[PDB]
Amino acid sequence: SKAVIVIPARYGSSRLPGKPLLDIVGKPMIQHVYERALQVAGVAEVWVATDDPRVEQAVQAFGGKAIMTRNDHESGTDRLVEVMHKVEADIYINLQGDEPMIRPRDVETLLQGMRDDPALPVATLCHAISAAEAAEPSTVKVVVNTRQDALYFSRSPIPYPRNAEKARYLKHVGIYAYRRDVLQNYSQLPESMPEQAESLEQLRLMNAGINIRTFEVAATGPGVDTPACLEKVRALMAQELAENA
Amino acid sequence: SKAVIVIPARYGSSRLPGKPLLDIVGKPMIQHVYERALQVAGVAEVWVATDDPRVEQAVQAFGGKAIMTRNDHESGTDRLVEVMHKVEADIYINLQGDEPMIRPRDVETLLQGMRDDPALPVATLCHAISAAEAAEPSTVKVVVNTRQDALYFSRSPIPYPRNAEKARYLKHVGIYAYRRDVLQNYSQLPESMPEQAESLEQLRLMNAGINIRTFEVAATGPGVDTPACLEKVRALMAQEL
Ligand SMILES: Nc1ccn([C@@H]2O[C@H](COP(=O)(O)OP(=O)(O)OP(=O)(O)O)[C@@H](O)[C@H]2O)c(=O)n1
Ligand SMILES: [Mg+2]
Repeated sequence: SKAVIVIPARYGSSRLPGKPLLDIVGKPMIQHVYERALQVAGVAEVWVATDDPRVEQAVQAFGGKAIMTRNDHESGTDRLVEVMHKVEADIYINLQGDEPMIRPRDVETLLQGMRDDPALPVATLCHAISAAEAAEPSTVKVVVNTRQDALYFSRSPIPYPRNAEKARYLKHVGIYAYRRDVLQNYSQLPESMPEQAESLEQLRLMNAGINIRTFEVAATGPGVDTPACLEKVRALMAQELAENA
Repeated sequence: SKAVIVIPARYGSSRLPGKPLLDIVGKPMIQHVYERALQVAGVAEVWVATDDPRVEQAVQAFGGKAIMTRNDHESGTDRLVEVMHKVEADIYINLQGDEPMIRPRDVETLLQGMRDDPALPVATLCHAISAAEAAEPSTVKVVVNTRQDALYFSRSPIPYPRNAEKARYLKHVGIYAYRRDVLQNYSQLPESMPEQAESLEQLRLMNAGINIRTFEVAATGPGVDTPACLEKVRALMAQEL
């Protein structure tokens, strides 16, 4: 059971042009993610999937493996599918190039879940959040059943707070583990109405009846999207370097 | 493949005490529902499950079959579980006693669905509604997949309208078709967090991993909960004559 980690990293960004190359305690953001992916036990290879040569070069500079992909990919899953045809593996894990504070143990939880159930097509992560945070459409909520299988993903607060005291919210952490066969049949999947309405690609899978199991982890670190969150990550990343005893 | 229709009809109601016995164009509400259930092809028996002697007598007065059930049930589903032990069938259909405008063809669509797929445990109905009607917490929304299997039921507008013109909404019509084995294992199912927060009993089923297929029909008539709805249904059923 070979597993590889693919880190999609595209340069072009509106509010942060060249986001993966941003400096954080003296290292390009893309390098922090790569260094952490390497600490995940059970993974044979780690690749960075990009559509820009400036990113491919920055990756080669620190000795990381980069593979150029097409710029016409409408999603990070389409990019993983292209990488899949060239890089062989039974399990592909998709890590976000913009989340430098990822915990290697969290990825291992995901990988172990995939290995403990050969029939599981896709696996993802989630963590508890308060009702106030669930109110934000920018946050993706997930409701699961007893087997921790996702029932639905939405920007609307689910479950609805009819009896508010009983409601417990889960935030979806955008890291996925895909079985090789799911990626082979992916491009043949049609876009669903819920996917297009919510603008959540993972719903394309649910539309086709593909099961997505969601594992719960602790509150993850803040992702880099806005400069206000960047300073916190730089200070949080810095506070982390001088922390041991 | 034997199928029976059970109509849970308790006497009590917070706004309309004695609801099933309320007169509508000359007949108690329960009679309208019973008469329509009899028009559904492929059904072997129609039963009215009640907790009150007054309702039982009224049913027998018009030629209907009635069964006395316990008064300690909090749901019309638990009332159906009690009936399942007394009335043997492969498929049980649960019709609401307060929806006299039910179309017999809509129940046939549901029954046909159960018969076309022996593996299907539960089936229910739905119809399209506007984005406006969907914003209401009192209306239950459902989102389905390609096989029309329900992904989730919520009072929240789902799918969330990020791209408004792409969003299409479905209202859940509260009629169910249950396979016998589902009802036999019902009392063993634990209440779920989503069920308790949303106050939607069908979520107890989804939490257990039981598939619920949703069939789409045309917009349905209103039920009778409040005295305002009762006058509207009376007006409607009158002009339908
Ligand atoms: N404990 C209960 C609750 C409801 N029902 C039945 O379920 C059907 C409609 O559902 P419901 O909306 O729950 O009826 P209500 O009594 O109005 O309950 P609620 O106020 O929660 O809506 C009716 O035929 C009613 O008799 C029942 O048999 N036993
Ligand atoms: Mg009531």
